Amino acid sequence: AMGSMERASLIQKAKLAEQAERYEDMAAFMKGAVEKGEELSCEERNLLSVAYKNVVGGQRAAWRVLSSIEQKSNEEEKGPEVREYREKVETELQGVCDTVLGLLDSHLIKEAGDAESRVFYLKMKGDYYRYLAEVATGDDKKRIIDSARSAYQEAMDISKKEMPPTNPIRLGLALNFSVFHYEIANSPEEAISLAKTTFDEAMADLHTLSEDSYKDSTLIMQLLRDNLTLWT
Amino acid sequence: AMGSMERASLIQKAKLAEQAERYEDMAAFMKGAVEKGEELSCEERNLLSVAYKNVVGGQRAAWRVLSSIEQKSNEEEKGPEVREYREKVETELQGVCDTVLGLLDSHLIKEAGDAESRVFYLKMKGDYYRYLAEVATGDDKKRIIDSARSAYQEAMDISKKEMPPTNPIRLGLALNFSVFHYEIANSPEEAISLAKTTFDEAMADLHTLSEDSYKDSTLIMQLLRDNLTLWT
Amino acid sequence: RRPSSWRQ
Amino acid sequence: RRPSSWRQ
Ligand SMILES: *Cc1ccc(-n2ccnc2-c2ccccc2Br)cc1Br
Ligand SMILES: *Cc1ccc(-n2ccnc2-c2ccccc2Br)cc1Br
Ligand SMILES: [Ca+2]
Ligand SMILES: [Ca+2]
Ligand SMILES: [Cl-]
Ligand SMILES: [Cl-]
Repeated sequence: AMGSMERASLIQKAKLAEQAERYEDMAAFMKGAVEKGEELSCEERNLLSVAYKNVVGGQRAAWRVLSSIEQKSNEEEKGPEVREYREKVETELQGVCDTVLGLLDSHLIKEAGDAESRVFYLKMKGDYYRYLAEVATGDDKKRIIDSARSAYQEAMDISKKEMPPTNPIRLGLALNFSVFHYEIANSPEEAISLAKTTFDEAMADLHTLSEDSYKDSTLIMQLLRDNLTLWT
Repeated sequence: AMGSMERASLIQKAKLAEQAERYEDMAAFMKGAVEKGEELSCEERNLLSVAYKNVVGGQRAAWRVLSSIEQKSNEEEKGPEVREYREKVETELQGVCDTVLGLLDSHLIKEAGDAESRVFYLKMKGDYYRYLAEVATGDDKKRIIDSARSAYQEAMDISKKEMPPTNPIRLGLALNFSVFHYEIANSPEEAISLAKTTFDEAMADLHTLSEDSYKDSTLIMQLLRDNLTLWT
Repeated sequence: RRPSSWRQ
Repeated sequence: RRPSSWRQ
């Protein structure tokens, strides 16, 4: 649908959509930009991530509201409407996750050769499989969970070899993989260990950073600390 | 698109969509309910209003962001993208207003015989013409403004004859007509006069109300006072 | 700022 | 509550 718009115009419009809090539009513009077939710059990758995280974040929040209402109903024997509407929102959410995973597979990941881009996209792949796992209940749920795990693990392996422990994408990846362990894989000890080791190794590397890099890294470290406080 | 769903199921799903903050879905469910052809109850009218006010409210906020960016551009000679995207959001907004006005015209207003329902729908008609007027610039702008004025005026005439001065729909109508005068019709003195007379006549009628009705009426009176403080 | 219209 | 994943 965006095939007739210039790549640069799609990027410009994605930035305007962000300013206007029109995240569905922002995601459609960035999907159009990805489909031009060129690699994405650092800023462009962030626009893609922000757009879809906001879209799927609203869907996940709505799914959780409806799932809670449905659970309370299954404990007055009301009709099919709550389940039907939860299923409608769930199918929409799955469609957005499949769209993002499709962009990563065709062909963002295979062309990403630098560590920063490859880790970024593998983290995204883990995240969107994690969102699929949050709603999964059927024959393929274990395979969805393993797909998230595998993507996060490859990203971790690259990040530990190629990036300093304070690198914001490395930190955000570890944060999200720890959430995966706690919330999805039923491995709270692994989640806590990962968050603590990540925090401590970043702390020891802050001395190398400029004031601006220090601000970026410590912001994510605080999220790790917030989870450790919640979990311990 | 909602033709195969039961009226009661559409209403139930609109309430679930409200709880999940899925206002586009809520509006689609309520449009489906209106199109069943039966009159709407008091609660159902409020669901219809809440749904579309939230949808169009997000569009208006985005339009204002983009219009401000476009104005700053027209004072580096950038390309067509800001105007194009503002126009896209504007066309979407106009489409939602036309949808609401179409429901009112086919056939909510003509079947509304009680003062409460008729005033409610005429207030809505004024509001959605007012939103069209906020973005209007062409040959028909004066006619759009007059359409808003005419709908508000008929609602006012009915409300003054058939409702007490504290009735919440009467108060909200007067609030919105005063905003029309200030923001759309370039009549700040008329806006101030209307807000003051409405506030004073409601104050004099509070003594007749229960505690719960008093709370409803004074909430809207405070909005009138907030505007008077802003305008004087 | 902009004035207040009806809102709940 | 739910834990914090990355967010800006
Ligand atoms: C998942 C994650 C973690 C950190 C960031 N982040 C924070 C500050 N800069 C960045 C960043 C990292 C990689 C590419 C672009 C950017 Br703006 C972002 C994300 Br999605
Ligand atoms: C425009 C307006 C003004 C007041 C209300 N309101 C406030 C409390 N109850 C009501 C009301 C009025 C008429 C029908 C239903 C309801 Br819940 C609502 C509105 Br849209
Ligand atoms: Ca490459
Ligand atoms: Ca009737
Ligand atoms: Cl549904
Ligand atoms: Cl556009």
